[PDB]
Amino acid sequence: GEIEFIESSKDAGFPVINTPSKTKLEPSVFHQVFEGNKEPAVLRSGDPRLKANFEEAIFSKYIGNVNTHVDEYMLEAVDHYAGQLATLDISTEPMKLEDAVYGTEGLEALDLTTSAGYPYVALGIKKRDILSKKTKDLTKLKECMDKYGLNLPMVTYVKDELRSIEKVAKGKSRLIEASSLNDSVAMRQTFGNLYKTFHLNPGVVTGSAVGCDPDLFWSKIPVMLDGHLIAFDYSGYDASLSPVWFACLKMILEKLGYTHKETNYIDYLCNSHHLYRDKHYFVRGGMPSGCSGTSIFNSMINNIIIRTLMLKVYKGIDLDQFRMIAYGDDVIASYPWPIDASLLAEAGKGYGLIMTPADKGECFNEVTWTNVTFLKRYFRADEQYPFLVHPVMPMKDIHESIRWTKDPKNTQDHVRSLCLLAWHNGEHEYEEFIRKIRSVPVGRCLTLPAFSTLRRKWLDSFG
RNA sequence: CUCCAGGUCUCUCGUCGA
RNA sequence: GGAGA
Ligand SMILES: Nc1ccn([C@H]2CC[C@@H](COP(=O)(O)OP(=O)(O)OP(=O)(O)O)O2)c(=O)n1
Repeated sequence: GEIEFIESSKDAGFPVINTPSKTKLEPSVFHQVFEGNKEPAVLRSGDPRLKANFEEAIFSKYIGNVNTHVDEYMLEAVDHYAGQLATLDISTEPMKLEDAVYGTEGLEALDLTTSAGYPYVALGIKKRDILSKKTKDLTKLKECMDKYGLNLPMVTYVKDELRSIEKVAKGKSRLIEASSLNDSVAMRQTFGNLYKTFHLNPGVVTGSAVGCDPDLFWSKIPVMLDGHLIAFDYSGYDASLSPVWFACLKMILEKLGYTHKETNYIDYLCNSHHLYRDKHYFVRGGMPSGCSGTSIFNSMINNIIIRTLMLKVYKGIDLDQFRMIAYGDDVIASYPWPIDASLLAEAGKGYGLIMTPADKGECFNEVTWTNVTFLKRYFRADEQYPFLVHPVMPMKDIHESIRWTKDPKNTQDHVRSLCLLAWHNGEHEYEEFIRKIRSVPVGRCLTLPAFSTLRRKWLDSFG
C-alpha cells in the first residue's frame, strides 16, 4: 500500500468533506466496576493525549509496496486454491439487482443506516433517500447510478472506537474508506453469487470463516484442522497488500470464469482514490477497508498468500494436506507436519507482508489448541461433552466493551449481548461478571440471562 | 434543537403478522 | 461546510 499522489480536492472538482472529530463514546455506569486500558480513539490533532503527529500516524499504515511479478509459487498457490473453489459452483453471472441490493439467501441487504458516500455525502443525501427495504424500489437507484456513474472516490473517515492506551498516545486511530452506494451496488451485482457461495459455505474448502457462528462452528473447526496448528498475526494487512497479490486475485477470479471486464473491478480496489477532508489522493495497492467485498477478497488473498509462503519456504510440500480458515487477515490453519512460521514470516517480508507471532508476544512459539485464538475467541471443549467446543472470548476484552457506551439508552441490549459472550468463560466467571454488573444501581435494573439458560440453549443448538 | 463517521458476518433484542 | 425539525 502506497499513497502515490495528493492533490487539493478543489483542484479536482471535489467538495470538502465533513469528517467528525468528536467521539460518541462516554464512560458507562460500569466504567469503574471493571478495569480497562482502552479509551476512545484519537479523532483530531488537538487531542491532549497525543504524543505524536496524528495525520502522520493514521496514514503511516501505508508501509509501501514491493515490485515483484507473479512468481512460480504464487501461480501454483493460485491453481490449488482455485481447484477447491471450483468444487463450489460459483456463478459468475451478475446477481439480479433486486437481490444484490435488498438481500437474498446468503447475502444480506445493503446497510441502509450508513453513509451513501460520494457524491451523496456532500449533497446531504442518505441511503434511505434512494432505497427502502419496505418498498424494494430500484427506480431512484438506477437514476442515481446513471447520473453519477461508477469508480467514485472513497471517503476517508477515522473510526470512532476504543484503542489501547499506546495507540491513543501514538495516534494510531483507524481509517475506513466509505464506498459509494453506486460502487457497492455494482460490485454486489458483479460478485454477489461469489459472496453468497462464500457466506453459505464457511470452512476448509472456501478457506473462509465468513458466514459462520462461533457458537456452532468452533466444534467443527478442530475436526477440519486435524494436523499441527499454524497461526500468526499480521501488522496492517489491508494496507500492506502490494499490487501483485491483487494480480494474483484477478488471476484466480479469471480461473473461476470471470471476464477481464469483471476482474477489472479489482483494479478499483488496488488502485484506489480517496477524499479526506480537503484532499484527494491516490493509493496503489492496499485493500481499501470499507469497499464492498473487503472480507471476501482479503480472505481469498490470504489463502493465496499463505499457500505461497509454504510453497516457497518448504519447497516440495503437499497442499492437499494443508487446511486453513481465514477471516480477512485472521487465520487459523494446520499442516500434518511442524511448520516454522518464523520462516513463513521471513518469506512474507520479501512480499511486503509483516507477519508477527500469534496473539501478541515475541516468540513464534508452538501454537497449541490451548493458546490459539480465532476471531478473538479461544477454543475450550466442554468438560461434559468433549466434542462440543466453546468459543472463548477473554473476559478482559468483554470488560473493555462494558466500560463505555455511545448511548446509555442501549445499556440493556449492550450488556445482554456481552453476556452471550462471557458465559463461555464458565459458570464461575460468568457469575462474577453478573455480580460485578449487579454491584451498581443500574446493573440491578437489567434483565440478565441465567447461565443455566445459556448453556441449555447452546447444547440445544446442536440438534 | 438533533444529524454528518465504511464493508460485512454472527447473535440478540423490539414491533408487526401468519 | 450540507441536511433537517
Ligand atoms: N472498524 C473495523 C475494524 C476492523 N476491521 C477489519 C479490517 C482489518 C481487521 C483487523 O483489525 P484489528 O485486528 O481489530 O485492528 P488492530 O489489530 O488493532 O490493528 P492492525 O490492523 O494494524 O493489526 O479488521 C474493519 O473492517 N472495520
